[PDB]
Amino acid sequence: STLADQALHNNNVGPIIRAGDLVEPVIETAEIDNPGKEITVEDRRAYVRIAAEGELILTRKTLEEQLGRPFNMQELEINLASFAGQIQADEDQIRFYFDKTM
Amino acid sequence: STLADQALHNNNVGPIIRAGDLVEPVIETAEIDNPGKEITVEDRRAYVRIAAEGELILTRKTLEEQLGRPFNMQELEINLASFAGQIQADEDQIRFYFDKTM
Amino acid sequence: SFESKKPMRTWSHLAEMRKKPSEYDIVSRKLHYSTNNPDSPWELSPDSPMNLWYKQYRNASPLKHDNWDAFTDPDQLVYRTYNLMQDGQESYVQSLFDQFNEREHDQMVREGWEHTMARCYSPLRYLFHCLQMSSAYVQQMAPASTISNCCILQTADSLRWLTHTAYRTHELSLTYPDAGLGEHERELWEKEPGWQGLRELMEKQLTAFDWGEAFVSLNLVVKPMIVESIFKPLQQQAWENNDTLLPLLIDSQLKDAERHSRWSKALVKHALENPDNHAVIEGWIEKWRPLADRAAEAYLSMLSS
Amino acid sequence: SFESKKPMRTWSHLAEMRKKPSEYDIVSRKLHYSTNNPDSPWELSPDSPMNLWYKQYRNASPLKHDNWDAFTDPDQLVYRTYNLMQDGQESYVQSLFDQFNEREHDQMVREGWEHTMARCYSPLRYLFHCLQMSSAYVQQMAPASTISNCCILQTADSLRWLTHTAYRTHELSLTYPDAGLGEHERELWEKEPGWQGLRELMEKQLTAFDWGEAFVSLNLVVKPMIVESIFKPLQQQAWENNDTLLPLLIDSQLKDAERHSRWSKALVKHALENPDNHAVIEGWIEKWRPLADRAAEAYLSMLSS
Amino acid sequence: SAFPVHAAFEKDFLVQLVVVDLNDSMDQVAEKVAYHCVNRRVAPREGVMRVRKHRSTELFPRDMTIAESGLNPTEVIDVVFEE
Amino acid sequence: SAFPVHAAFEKDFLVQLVVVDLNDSMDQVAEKVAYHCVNRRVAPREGVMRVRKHRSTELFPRDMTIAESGLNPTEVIDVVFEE
Amino acid sequence: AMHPRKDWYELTRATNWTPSYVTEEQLFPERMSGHMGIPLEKWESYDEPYKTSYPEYVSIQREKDAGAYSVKAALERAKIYENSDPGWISTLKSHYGAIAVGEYAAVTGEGRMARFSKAPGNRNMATFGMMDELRHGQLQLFFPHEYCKKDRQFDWAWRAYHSNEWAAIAAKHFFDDIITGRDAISVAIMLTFSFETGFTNMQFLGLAADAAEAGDYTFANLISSIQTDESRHAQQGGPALQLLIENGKREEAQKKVDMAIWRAWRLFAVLTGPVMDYYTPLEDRSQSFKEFMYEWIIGQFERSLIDLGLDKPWYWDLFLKDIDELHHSYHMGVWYWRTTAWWNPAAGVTPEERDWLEEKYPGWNKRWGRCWDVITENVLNDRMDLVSPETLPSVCNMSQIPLVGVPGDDWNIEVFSLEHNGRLYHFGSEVDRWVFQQDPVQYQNHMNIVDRFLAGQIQPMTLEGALKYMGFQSIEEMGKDAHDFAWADKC
Amino acid sequence: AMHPRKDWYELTRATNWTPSYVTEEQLFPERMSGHMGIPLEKWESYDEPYKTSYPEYVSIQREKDAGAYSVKAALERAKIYENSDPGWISTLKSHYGAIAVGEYAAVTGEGRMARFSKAPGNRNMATFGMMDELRHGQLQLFFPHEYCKKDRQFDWAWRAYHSNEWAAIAAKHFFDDIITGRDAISVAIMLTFSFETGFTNMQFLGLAADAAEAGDYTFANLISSIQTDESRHAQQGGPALQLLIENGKREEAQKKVDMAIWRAWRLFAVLTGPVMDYYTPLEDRSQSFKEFMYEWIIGQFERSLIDLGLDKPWYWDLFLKDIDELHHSYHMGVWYWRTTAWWNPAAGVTPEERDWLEEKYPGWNKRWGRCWDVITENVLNDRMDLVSPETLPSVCNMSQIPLVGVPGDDWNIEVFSLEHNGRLYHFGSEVDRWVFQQDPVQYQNHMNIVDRFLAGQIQPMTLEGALKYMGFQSIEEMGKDAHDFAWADKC
Ligand SMILES: O=[N+]([O-])c1ccc(O)cc1
Ligand SMILES: O=[N+]([O-])c1ccc(O)cc1
Ligand SMILES: O=[N+]([O-])c1ccc(O)cc1
Ligand SMILES: O=[N+]([O-])c1ccc(O)cc1
Ligand SMILES: O=[N+]([O-])c1ccc(O)cc1
Ligand SMILES: O=[N+]([O-])c1ccc(O)cc1
Ligand SMILES: [Fe+3]
Ligand SMILES: [Fe+3]
Ligand SMILES: [Fe+3]
Ligand SMILES: [Fe+3]
Repeated sequence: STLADQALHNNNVGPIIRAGDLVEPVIETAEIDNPGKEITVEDRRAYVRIAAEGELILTRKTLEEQLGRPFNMQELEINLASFAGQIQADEDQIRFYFDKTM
Repeated sequence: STLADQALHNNNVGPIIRAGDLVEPVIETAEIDNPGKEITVEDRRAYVRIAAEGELILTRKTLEEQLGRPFNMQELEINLASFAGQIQADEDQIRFYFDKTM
Repeated sequence: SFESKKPMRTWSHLAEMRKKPSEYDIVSRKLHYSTNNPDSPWELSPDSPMNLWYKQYRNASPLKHDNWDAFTDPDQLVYRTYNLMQDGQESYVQSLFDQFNEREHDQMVREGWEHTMARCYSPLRYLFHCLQMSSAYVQQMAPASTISNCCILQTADSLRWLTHTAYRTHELSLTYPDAGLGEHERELWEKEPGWQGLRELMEKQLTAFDWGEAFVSLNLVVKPMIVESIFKPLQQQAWENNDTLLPLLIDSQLKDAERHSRWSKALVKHALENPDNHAVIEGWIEKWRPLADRAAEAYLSMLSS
Repeated sequence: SFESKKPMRTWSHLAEMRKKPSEYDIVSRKLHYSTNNPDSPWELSPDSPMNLWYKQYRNASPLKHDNWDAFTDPDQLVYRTYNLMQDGQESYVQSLFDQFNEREHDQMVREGWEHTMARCYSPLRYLFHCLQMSSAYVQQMAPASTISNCCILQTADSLRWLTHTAYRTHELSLTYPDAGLGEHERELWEKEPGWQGLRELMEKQLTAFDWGEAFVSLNLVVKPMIVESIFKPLQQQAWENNDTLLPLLIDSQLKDAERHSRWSKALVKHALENPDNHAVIEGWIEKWRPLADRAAEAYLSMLSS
Repeated sequence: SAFPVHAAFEKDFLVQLVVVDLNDSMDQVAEKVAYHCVNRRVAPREGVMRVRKHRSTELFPRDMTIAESGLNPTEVIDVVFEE
Repeated sequence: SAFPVHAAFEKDFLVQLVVVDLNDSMDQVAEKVAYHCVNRRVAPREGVMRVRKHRSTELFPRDMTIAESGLNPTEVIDVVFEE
Repeated sequence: AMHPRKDWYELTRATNWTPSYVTEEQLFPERMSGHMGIPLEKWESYDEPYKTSYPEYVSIQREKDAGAYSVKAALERAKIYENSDPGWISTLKSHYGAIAVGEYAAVTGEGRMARFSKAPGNRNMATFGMMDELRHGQLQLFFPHEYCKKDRQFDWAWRAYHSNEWAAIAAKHFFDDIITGRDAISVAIMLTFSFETGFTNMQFLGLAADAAEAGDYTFANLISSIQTDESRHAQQGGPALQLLIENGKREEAQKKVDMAIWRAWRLFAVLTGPVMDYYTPLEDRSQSFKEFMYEWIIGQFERSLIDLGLDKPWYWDLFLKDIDELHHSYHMGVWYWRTTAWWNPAAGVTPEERDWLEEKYPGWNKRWGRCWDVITENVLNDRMDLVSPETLPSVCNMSQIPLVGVPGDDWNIEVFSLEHNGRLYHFGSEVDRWVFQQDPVQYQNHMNIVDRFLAGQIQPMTLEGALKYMGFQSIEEMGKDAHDFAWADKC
Repeated sequence: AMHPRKDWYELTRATNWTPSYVTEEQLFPERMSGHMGIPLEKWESYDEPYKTSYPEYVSIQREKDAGAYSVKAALERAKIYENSDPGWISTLKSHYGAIAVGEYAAVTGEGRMARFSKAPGNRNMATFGMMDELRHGQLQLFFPHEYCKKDRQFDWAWRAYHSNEWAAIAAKHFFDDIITGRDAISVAIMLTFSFETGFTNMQFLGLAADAAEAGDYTFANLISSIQTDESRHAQQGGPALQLLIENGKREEAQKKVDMAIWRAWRLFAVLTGPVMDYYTPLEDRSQSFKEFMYEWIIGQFERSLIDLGLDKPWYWDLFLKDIDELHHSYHMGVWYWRTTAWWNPAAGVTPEERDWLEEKYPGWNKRWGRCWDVITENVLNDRMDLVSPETLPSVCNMSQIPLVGVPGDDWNIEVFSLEHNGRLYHFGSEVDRWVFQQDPVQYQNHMNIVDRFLAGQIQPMTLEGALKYMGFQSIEEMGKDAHDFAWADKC
């Protein structure tokens, strides 16, 4: 359970984006909108797991800039295949976050 | 020019359908809507060349039946990548045809 | 031994069709495996609570047919084509909202119309949610997937209407902030006499648990009443009060309402293949019509005040 | 020798941008290679007929800027997003047509309104086609692809308006078959005094071959006149005659018209970076305004009759 | 008389249904189980096959019959080798 | 003095630009053309390389210079082998 | 202008009222609602974290489908069926069969909430949930349908839930327990939280990674799009759980989570486990089954469960041991009894594969490898009768899956039995027995396939009789080794 | 209710009127309109056979793009770039470079008709035509754009038409002649009829077949969707031709067709020919270049031309001989001078390939095979200096492509020259010279790349000077053998 305990005791939050046109823009957005957070990316080809410690924000304005075309926040659902963290979403941004620190 | 003359002297008319969901339904439609015409099909993977001698009709009603979902004749343009023959199109059918016999 | 067989062009259950199976046939037909075993609808203890529920409220319904699965949505709607159609209608309605708001439509309604809307329109969100809940119940209890599918789409349409009402209640409140718009609807639903017939009707309808009775009461009695006694009179009142948006909105909602009636009538026709069912359906209609009539009378009296 | 270089994240011409290039930047910018060689726009004999045409009507325009390519459509529309937007607006308009026809809107217009439409509305198809032709000319002559793209979409919008007019002319004729609807429009365009100012304006405008003058006359003079002197008065008249469809239709067309004005004004702002251009633009405006004013006066006199 | 049991054979991966006879000796039951295990998923080996109630510490006598054992139908047994 | 011609070499696939000298003999011109052809796209062979105006029937004398030939700049020539 | 959703959203879920013409309990019966006595007023604090509204839903969902169908259309000629490793084709067959009609059953779980939940936001999100599962069922019938003409096993995309085939019974026993067989709050907790935030990611995204490696983009694109809906409607569970805890029902909530997660685990161990570690070609295994479990269940789901204020399940350590062990045996069982499956299991034990297994599961070769050694030897000596069963496996009275353990050098196997109401039941784990004991009325008179065989319900009592009972309609539909034993050519 | 298009369509094209404030000739100048003196009234009988209307257009075109982009998105990770044969990647590079900005130029040809054609139906169909070509230019910039970050040669999708690279000049000389450089009626005949019903099918559908065999569905799906637009707007030409013939302009119409078809042929012989018979991997050659020509140009296009009442071109027999011969030499030229291309040509002469070529073109090995024999020998003996040029090829004053013939055993090569206005021009065929003579003012002062080199416009006068002149900005952008000569390992 050493391996298991260590897997459980993480504070990684953030989107899992399915393969498509949102992968690179979401990665770039995570980096830009969370300065002073390290962004981790695990590439599984069909999807990419993107994470930061404790909290990761994606703003509509930044995502639109990185994607390069008009974008409404609700459209992210087309490519948001899963996520780590609790979610708080509105017209301006999505926030992935934890209440506890493990 | 034997080979060339023989290639030129054909009366083949009909649609070239690009790879997708219209290929099989158009083939079936050509067979059904032109009884007593032999329908030829050449499969080039990216497209299929479907032909009859002199005239080949595709009706909206039959195409809709073979495709299995509501269908307007104008939608065929989504998958009609080329055609042999002159074309006469309306809301009810498309007709591919020649004026001359070679 | 077994026989050796070749591939079939479609599902084994459709393979005997004359016609080439449609998208609708392929994805809609004969999906309730819960009707296969009369003693045990669900793969559990035969007397588990939900198995007992289904044996009583579905299997034992006096509304009987040997092949409910053969029912066909006359519109043959599937999820994909429903969304195409409703994105069309809903885009259109949202475009109306945008354009009428740009033209400041609400400011030009007849004196006092905001109060009529607050009392007679905004609390519709309760009525429409009841239709939503009730539609979902017919969905989960109906004995064929083709029937349930019509109910799923109808549940969604009910939420569409609720949402229209919520949006316009809020929007109207922007021009008329002192009419209780978005504030007093629960009180009206609970206490206003004009709403009490409707509320009594729906609370009782939501407790008719037999699938057949649920369907008849909802789709043949309640919903047609709403069309003739709520939707259309509201259109007439709006016309008399220079509200030109409401009639257009309601016309879009009526398109949904006529679709619900179309599939309902098609189910009735299917059911009537069994002559016994005429007395059953007519009995349930006669049972609920008094409640529905009183609901409409009370609502109309309120609307006319 | 050459230098060894690594891959660029975008086109070489965009590589110095601070920002990540957008869809618009990638597919719209610096595509007219015909501006590269001043002596030979096109890859032919330097004095071929079309090379002579472009050297005179584009390159030699008094409207001058050292970097027309830097122009940006403020809406940053591309083919893909134009179709999304216009499918939205057009679906909406077609839905209005369907719904108003269902409600028999045309039968309830004020007595005689069909004759006003026959005379003042249906011949708009000629005016709108002239705008279509003229827009296509600015497209083919403009010295930057970003400018031409705005013109392509505007050419399409002009055909959209023409098509609206054609459809409604025919539809109106179904209720009013004895008003010359769909029969007498060419005669009116050619002979009716109220149309002659407009016709004279457009025939002359279509023969202003300098790209700069074509643009100013079309987009800064003619098109704004149409908005204020044709589109809006028609809305007022329709209101006075219980035509409730026409104002909604025109509002959708006005959305296109305001978009054309937006990009036009943005081009002007870009041009005005060169101070010499103010006198040039103002000169062309002063030149054409008299014609445009007479066109509007004549049309309004006819509309008011 | 037919007598169903569920039997786990030593070194196999599962428990299987094996129908034995009311009058079978443990030696015979052990044989009927082995049939469905040895040379299928379990290597043959030297030694005496023994029967015990599942997870039990006590082995049944080799000559004892299932009747004499007191086992009930559909109860679980292990077949193992003497150590 | 530099003198551009366009030369087709026997058995090659194209015509190429070869700049010769106003005072070159046909033997030398034939050499300058061969340079860009033989051992590149044409197999070397025994025999005397000759020059003729394109598609002409007459061969130029081997000792004749391009000056003496009357050829104009950028005219086309063939380089072929005696038969 | 248009007004932003935040300004009018509350009115869309302002739908609770105080019943007057019937009682609150009549309108929301406990057996269908599961409100645990919590009054209506308390449920109004329910706040769905992943919201949508009707206009956005139809527009967005239209776009999702247009992409799914367009990709399928453009790839029809990619020769996936003809050119894919047969282990991958079998993966498709078992997915569509085990999933498609279950997705449609999930419409009923959502419907149960849309009618019977006391929380207004839950009733609305459940309405979109009904629509989502309708989409999923229709997509996953439509996609495999084109393959009917190639292979009768694809008929099972539709037929499976209509059959008594053993795996279909295992699927139905599970889904009827967590989806269609309980009250609305139980659905919220067991289905939307436990199953839909917890396990489905393994089959719809873990598998999608393998599908992309295998070059099957039609399928990977399909299931990943499906999971975008799951991600939204699954978020109905958390707010229900938080509300139960706030209202003094933590123990009851925890028990339902613990139960649903174990039940889901046993099913995925037999469906997804063999797919990931055996059927999927070695070159296409993005990660091992255990690796994906540690990513999706431990690293993601369990951490989220803790964040919400729940505890690790009591059976945690058993669960971890099981991840190392169970699917290797479930795979062995499915393969040995392959003839009762509607897909063709790949053995997955070429020397190259066994090296990978040993690396991913140290000790594998001295355990399961011992059985595969015997099997392989028989195959190389053409003793094929020894690679087909002549009896039934013993089956769990909860999971409906054979009773297994660890074979080979350190053999260990345990069955957990229970006498109850004059009947003897057998379970494949401590937890499965515990699940039964949590709610005996749900299970006590259910008979598993072996119970039925012994009761005389399967006639004749032979392999053929059983295969017929399970719904097989021809020789071709019954499972065979995926490569027709060509893998022995590598041994 | 809605009224059917047939009931209102005539009003959409009832737009001709009799000018009063300017003259008909002022409004429709011959140099821009090309009406050949035919009065307005005669043009009203123009009847476009492939109609559409604004509402249908935006709706349909929205659907076409959604599929094109969705497929691209779903396949981004299919490793096409990394895993494809480099001959296929070069095929993509030469396509996007030669086509993308030319598509955008075609907007101007359509625009010329939309303003200047006297036929009302032509002006409307040309409006949709402008929109179609805008789509095509934007798609074919957008798609290759993602590859910029991998390979500077992809920059040429945008840069090519901005360069003086020899193939870009050949492309521009052609498109500026048939698309942007002539009157509206000439555009209708040369572009929409000749080029767009005649030749584009080779590059957008013939190539799509090869792309599908190569497993590049993003590209095959893209170009086949593009060609669905072509099929509609190309149908503006036929009704123009029929009208000209009815109005006594058959000879003038025939000459324009004859000219445009030959010009198009020479370009496709250098672009599409090498792609189909050499760059595309042997296993992916659906048919040979000649086979595709016989399907698309002879069997389909030429038969359609006859049906409309036109005659086979005077140069028919020369054309047929050319199909057997020209591209084999154009390929050899592009490859030997590969360093001046923006793509990496594949030699395509492994023994297996040469057997295929011999089968598809009996006698190939005793012709082009003779040159490839010398080249191959040099490569095997590492005499690499002999596989790179030290001079310019002679270039056609019409096509802008090197002057070639048949090499080897039955060597034959012919240049067709012309003195005109004190200048000496050289043409690669009888027809190319004839084209020049049909309209000398169009061409007479044009200078091809070799004319410019000789005139002193290219400095310095060396390979490096020329490469710089052509716009190459780094070593990496210049063409090399596609497999870096790895193909010799098979010889
Ligand atoms: O039954 N099933 O297989 C399901 C049910 C629901 C769901 O979201 C996914 C799969
Ligand atoms: O694997 N199983 O669970 C099975 C296999 C075969 C059988 O007859 C019954 C159940
Ligand atoms: O393997 N099986 O599933 C079996 C084997 C034998 C039998 O009598 C019944 C079922
Ligand atoms: O210039 N081009 O390459 C083109 C132009 C037009 C067209 O339809 C296709 C290709
Ligand atoms: O192939 N060509 O046409 C060329 C090649 C090289 C060159 O410098 C000029 C033209
Ligand atoms: O091969 N080439 O294109 C060349 C070779 C030599 C030279 O001086 C100029 C161009
Ligand atoms: Fe689902
Ligand atoms: Fe789900
Ligand atoms: Fe094009
Ligand atoms: Fe085109």
